[PDB]
Amino acid sequence: ELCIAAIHSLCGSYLPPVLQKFCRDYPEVQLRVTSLGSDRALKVLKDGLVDLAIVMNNRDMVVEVLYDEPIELLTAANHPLAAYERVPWSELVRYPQVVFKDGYGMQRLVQEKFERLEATLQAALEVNTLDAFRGVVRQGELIALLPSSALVEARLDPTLAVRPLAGLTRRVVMVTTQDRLQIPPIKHFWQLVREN
Amino acid sequence: ELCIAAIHSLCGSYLPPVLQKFCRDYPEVQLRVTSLGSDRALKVLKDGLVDLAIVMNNRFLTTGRDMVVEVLYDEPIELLTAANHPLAAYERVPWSELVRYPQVVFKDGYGMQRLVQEKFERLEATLQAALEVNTLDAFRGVVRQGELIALLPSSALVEARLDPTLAVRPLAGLTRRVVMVTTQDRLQIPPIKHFWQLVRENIPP
Repeated sequence: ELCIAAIHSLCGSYLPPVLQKFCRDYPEVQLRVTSLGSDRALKVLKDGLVDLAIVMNNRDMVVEVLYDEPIELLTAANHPLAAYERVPWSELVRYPQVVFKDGYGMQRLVQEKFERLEATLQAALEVNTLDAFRGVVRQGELIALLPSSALVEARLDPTLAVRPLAGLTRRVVMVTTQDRLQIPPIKHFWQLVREN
Repeated sequence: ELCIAAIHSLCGSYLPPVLQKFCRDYPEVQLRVTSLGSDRALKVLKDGLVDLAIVMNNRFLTTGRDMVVEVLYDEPIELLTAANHPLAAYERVPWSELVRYPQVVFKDGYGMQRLVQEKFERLEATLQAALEVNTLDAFRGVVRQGELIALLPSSALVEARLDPTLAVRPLAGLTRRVVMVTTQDRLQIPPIKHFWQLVRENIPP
């Protein structure tokens, strides 16, 4: 049993290649990949429930930075804001959003941005999965701010539109303990992740 | 003010239209919808953290004192594979072949996990559970890699059917019953009653 906590974006963006390479190299180790908010991801690591966590930065501990990536806008196709090539902040600020629930970094990222802007954040509706995000935004009322790697399926959905912003960025990091890296399959997954 | 728990299939199937009618009818109400495995969805209902839950039937829902229970739909279990998976060749996949391939599965606390483990026990075939996962996005992401196949409820395959990199097939059945559950005290509260009403009159279709 190799147990992993990971940001929702990773199992439909870059992780599956790593999962496959690992299983090839350790055939008898069952993988467990639990998609979680960063904050919960660190709890369950501390509790010994996972061996490794891939989380954001709003939140003997070995950390490695993996990448940065912009935040973009998700929209119903033919939402007014889909008219822009790049969506200006003054327009975006006007429209109600779907948001992540508490314990997700992106949530604390979107709050922080709107605090600095001094524009009121209109949080119609809270969700906890990327599917829910797409399902809601499809319905045409609400828009969502989401990291680029979360929007892979979104870009190919003709019901939806994805747009860069006129920047707002997040960093994704990998996190474990030192004693854990003395375990070769864990170490191997750690190096696999960065290897590719 | 209104907190919903729901199995993953709902927010990519029948629930987003209900959310939309609900926010327009009660605009000052903050809606939270948390996608969860059935066990946790019920824990959080019992504990007052959500106001109602849509869950996979566990066969005991009416044993609770204050319970009201609405059956929404029954549905088949179907197979998910990569487009170019050998099993994609069939129109209706037979169990005798399907049993021979390593699977992605749900982890602990999902009704779908037991449904699948028990079936395999009952078939005297051994489940090869190479990977556990907890969302439909992960199921799709992993299955596009062409090693693993997945047993999923029909309504959990909406986006998979529109993805040319994936194949969805019926089996040659396994079914599940999705139900909505709350306590009778909560249905005295107007927005919970309204949400209850919207679901019963729209989630089935």
